[PDB]
Amino acid sequence: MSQITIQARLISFESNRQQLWKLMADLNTPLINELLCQLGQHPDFEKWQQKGKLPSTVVSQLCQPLKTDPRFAGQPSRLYMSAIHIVDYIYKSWLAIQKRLQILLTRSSSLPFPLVFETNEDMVWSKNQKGRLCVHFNGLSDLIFEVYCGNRQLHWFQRFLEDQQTKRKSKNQHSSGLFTLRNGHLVWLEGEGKGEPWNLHHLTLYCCVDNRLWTEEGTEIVRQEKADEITKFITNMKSDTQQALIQRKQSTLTRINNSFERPSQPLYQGQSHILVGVSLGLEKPATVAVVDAIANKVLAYRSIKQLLGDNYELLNRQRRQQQYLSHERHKAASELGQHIDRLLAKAIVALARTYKAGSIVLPKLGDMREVVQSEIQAIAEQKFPGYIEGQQKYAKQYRVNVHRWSYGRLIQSIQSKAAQTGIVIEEGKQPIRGSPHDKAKELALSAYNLRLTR
RNA sequence: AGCGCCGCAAUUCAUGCUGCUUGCAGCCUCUGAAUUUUGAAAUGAGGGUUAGUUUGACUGUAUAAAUACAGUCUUGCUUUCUGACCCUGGUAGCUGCUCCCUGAUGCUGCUGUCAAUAGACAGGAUAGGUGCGCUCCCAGCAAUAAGGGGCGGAUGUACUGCAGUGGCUACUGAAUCACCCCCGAUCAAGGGGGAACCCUCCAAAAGGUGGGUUGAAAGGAGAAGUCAU
DNA sequence: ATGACTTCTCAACCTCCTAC
DNA sequence: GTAGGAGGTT
Repeated sequence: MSQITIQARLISFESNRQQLWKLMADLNTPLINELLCQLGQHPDFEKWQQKGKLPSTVVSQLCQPLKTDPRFAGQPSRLYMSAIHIVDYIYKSWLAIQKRLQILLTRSSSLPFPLVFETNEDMVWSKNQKGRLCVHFNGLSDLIFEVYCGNRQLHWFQRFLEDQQTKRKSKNQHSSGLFTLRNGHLVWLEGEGKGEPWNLHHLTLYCCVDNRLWTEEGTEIVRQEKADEITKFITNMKSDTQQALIQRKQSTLTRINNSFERPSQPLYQGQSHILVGVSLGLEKPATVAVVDAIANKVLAYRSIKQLLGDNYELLNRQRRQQQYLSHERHKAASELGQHIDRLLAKAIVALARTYKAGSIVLPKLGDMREVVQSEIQAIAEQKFPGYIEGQQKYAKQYRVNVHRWSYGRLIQSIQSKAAQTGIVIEEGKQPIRGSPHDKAKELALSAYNLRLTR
């Protein structure tokens, strides 16, 4: 639900970058391409066309002969792990797309393929003599890498180092299931210029981080969920490898109860009856209402001009840019609408926290096309009362001047920002032919009625 | 003139205002919602220029909670706007076509000085518009196997025109800056000096010691297909 | 060939081989 | 002999 990627840049002298480029681009990327092709020619793919699922063992079984091949001989085992993880994720995504929508598919790109680290223990964080946080992976451990990141992400790497030190200083009595780092990706940003490829492309890292583990009080929720899941797994499981796995899990239960020296923050105890609802239209991208769901009195309405206070110019800039790109496309992305959606999501979450709202509701994407069409028809009727030609011309001009808002990105941003504090995301039926504040209030009451029925 | 945007005034009000009657009454000082009008405040600028400031993390005190204060550490990632800065270009190579009239469509439009003019030299984004941009109009322009008229070269129904049009690449020039300069580093590291303002001490004053200011925001990433034209 | 949608994913303990 | 690095394995 809540998993935040953390950016960093790995910096070292020339020999390290040269070794990484000569070991990944020359070996690892062709290795991944070979796995892709060889599973493409696998006879079971047609069988995998019948049902959209993949065994977790066949990929490793196919990759095992290539490990001993002289072409792909020199590489750490964790990098083979990375290659098979990448091919498994890619083919699982392909199978999921094929199943939902119900053949060579090699990626065409100049940059080398990412290195994925599913095991968080692979990277070893160590403070440098100067004060930086050198990091090295499982394998190629003597090629260190200083991390560069902003002050807004330095605490994540500091807690990576702190968690590793607490694990090492406790004689491995702590568990890695509570580590705030889960997954890692090593790529290049394709720095523009001229020179050697290893000395030209900036090497960067993405660290998948679970925010629910940030606070000591929040770690308890993750601990309880993991304990319940693994207890269900072990009670369903009840064979040498199976016995080894069950003993590992039963040791993980004992290991997960150890205390971590983490900051403690009060959990967001939002009132279950104070709903906050978001309504999306075309004349105004979003309006917010706060209701009590017990006494039908609205605590606060909020227009988009208040959520974007001191930033409302950016909405007009986004609309102008969208019109310009539409005109250019008709004649033959600035990544600003995403920023606007994130601003709106943060403003709505801050509003809900300030008014002590325990649940945020926002409409589904399925009804959005009908909502846009109804809004266009309603505004055309409001402008031109009765004659069809006037409403049609006004609707055409209005749609040409201003386009839709790409609401799904806003939905994702709201969900991601609400998962940070712990506000329940809910859906509701968008009402038709009403004021945006009236629409938001009716959506909130409909959501409360649906929750009452459930 | 149609449409879209800012806020100027007015009206109805609250998501606002005080006392509570804590749910009803009045009001528009502030913050905002809906409608009409409107060209004195705002939106609005052609191409780029940063290891760019802040929006950070932790520990305590107060608000029972938003939040503020005090202390410690600090880092440079993907962005987003404002402000400031240089130019509206110079070289070489490769490469599509071809005319008189009539188009759809599309491009250009700043200021000053010589030349009627093409074309040169300066300034310089306040770049043709109602306050502001646009698939909208205001002018000029424009190429082609879009239509028509063909002419010469030319034996032929055969081919060319009747010096201009677009695209690509390498070397490349100015900013390589968030008060402004100097030096230095550009997979690494900053150092030095100076102007204005504010606070405190010394201090008759002038001045000197110590500190700060000289913009503000947001963050989930990887790979893939799908759809619409 | 170009902007949104979406479904996948976001491991964890254990064992063997060095070092002074 | 404990601490750290490389590899397994579902």
